[PDB]
Amino acid sequence: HWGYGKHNGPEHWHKDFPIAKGERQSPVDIDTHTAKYDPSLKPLSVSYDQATSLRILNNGHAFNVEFDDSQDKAVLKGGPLDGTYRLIQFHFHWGSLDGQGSEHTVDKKKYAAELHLVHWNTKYGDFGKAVQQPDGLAVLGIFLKVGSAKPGLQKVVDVLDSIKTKGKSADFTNFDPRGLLPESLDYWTYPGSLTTPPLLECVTWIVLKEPISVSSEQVLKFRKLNFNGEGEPEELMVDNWRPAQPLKNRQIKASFK
Ligand SMILES: O=C(O)Cc1cccc([N+](=O)[O-])c1
Ligand SMILES: [Zn+2]
Repeated sequence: HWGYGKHNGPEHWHKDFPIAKGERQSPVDIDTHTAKYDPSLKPLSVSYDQATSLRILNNGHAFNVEFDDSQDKAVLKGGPLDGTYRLIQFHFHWGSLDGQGSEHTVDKKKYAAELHLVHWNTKYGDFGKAVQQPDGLAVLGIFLKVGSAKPGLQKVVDVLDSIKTKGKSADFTNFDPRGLLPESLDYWTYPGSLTTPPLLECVTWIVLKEPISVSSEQVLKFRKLNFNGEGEPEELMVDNWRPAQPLKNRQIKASFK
């Protein structure tokens, strides 16, 4: 099955998921000089005051911080979006070294990591129905750079020892994702896809301009996770990022001058 190795990594995904070579794949390089300011874009509305995290999961590709999405409790709206999108999970992508890890790039710059907050359009009722629609998901992407620690991330880091290997989960209640957000909500937006199989072309991407800072110690604990299951040969969970894909016939719009 798919992964991030030599034999099963991004460059192979198209064999099982031909949409890998589609017209609206993600991530992309954001060319800041050609992304045009769009005055018609709205401020993004991130309403996470009632978010109810439940659990953290090692799915063998990343770890997912999961939310109760059975009511409108943590929603993303505004920005480029029409309607209301409910938070279901967040996860990250990261590198073996601080010089790579992000999926999106900014003028070809790779950040150490990228956080993806995944939301589904309530007009489709559930996640599985939403991913079948071109406006089904809104993913908020946030770059991580290594410097100062992110206090709000530390709860996540400290639980990772308990989900070292694929298929492990742990209770993870009361975690507030507001602690993961940067000061500014300036963003770029474009139409794209999931960045893992099945690579469905269902996402409005909203990539924040301002990275968060995490410490070397924090990212080092991401890199102690394992792709393998308990008791199998250890292969560190690192470089679980898809590289930039062709922009094709897309425009990247900026919310800011
Ligand atoms: O389980 C999976 O890899 C598919 C999936 C599910 C939810 C979000 C995703 N994304 O690319 O942001 C991908
Ligand atoms: Zn992701």
